[PDB]
Amino acid sequence: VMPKQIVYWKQWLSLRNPILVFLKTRVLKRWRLFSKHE
Repeated sequence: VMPKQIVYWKQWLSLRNPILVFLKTRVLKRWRLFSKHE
């Protein structure tokens, strides 16, 4: 594949990935927080 298209991919699913998680966790801890507040 195109070194720049797979890297683009790669640099899109590699970063965006943990970043989604990071969003997931932030939203989780926020959820906890949102749940601990009630």
